[PDB]
Amino acid sequence: SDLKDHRDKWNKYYGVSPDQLSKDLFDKVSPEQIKNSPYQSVGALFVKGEAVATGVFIGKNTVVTNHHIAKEAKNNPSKIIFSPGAHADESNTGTVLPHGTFEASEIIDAPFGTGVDISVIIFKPNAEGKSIGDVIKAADLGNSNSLKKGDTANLIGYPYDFDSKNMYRSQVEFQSTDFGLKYYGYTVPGNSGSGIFNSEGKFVGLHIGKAKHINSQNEINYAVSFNDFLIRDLKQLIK
Repeated sequence: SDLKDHRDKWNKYYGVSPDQLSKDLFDKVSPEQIKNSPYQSVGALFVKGEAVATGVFIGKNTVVTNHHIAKEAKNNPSKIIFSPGAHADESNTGTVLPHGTFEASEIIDAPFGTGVDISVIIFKPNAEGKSIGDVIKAADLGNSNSLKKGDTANLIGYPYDFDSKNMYRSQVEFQSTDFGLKYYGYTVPGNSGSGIFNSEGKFVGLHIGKAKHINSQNEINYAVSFNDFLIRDLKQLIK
């Protein structure tokens, strides 16, 4: 059955302890790798007192994350802090913030309406007058429609529940790509807002969380899928 198939695919990511997953399925991003694309567009988001998540920098002071995260700031931008390329020091004692932190200027909660789980956050330049785009490169946006069932891609973000400091790459395999993206892969709640990057390094969707799949007792990952309308809006925003 479809259930047996689903359980076998899900068991590949959830049937062993996560510290036992092979590096091909789930791997810590090293400080060397974090300096390159596509890793370098990704950062940790902290909503003071409310939530942890991942954000992806798209240009021109602008970061995307999920609406389910950003709304918890209640339109109070000073509560949202982003640190691009945050990682643990060699001892796991502290988080190294290679580019420091940025504090939000403006939150736009539901720019694509309430049915699309993405928010746009505009950040203040830091104390040096430096924008995010002055220290890292923007993600390279692309459409979701080149993805299909059975394709693999890379989910990149901060799986806080597993490791509170480091960025990780989770391999994902698509189950379907019409009802947004649905896929198998190892994720935890912190991964809210993780980028989905295709084999060419394009940013082609935004991880949300887990949705019911097949019936009420089973689930799968799902993401915001980037269509032509959404892509065009974000390109005009960063012009």
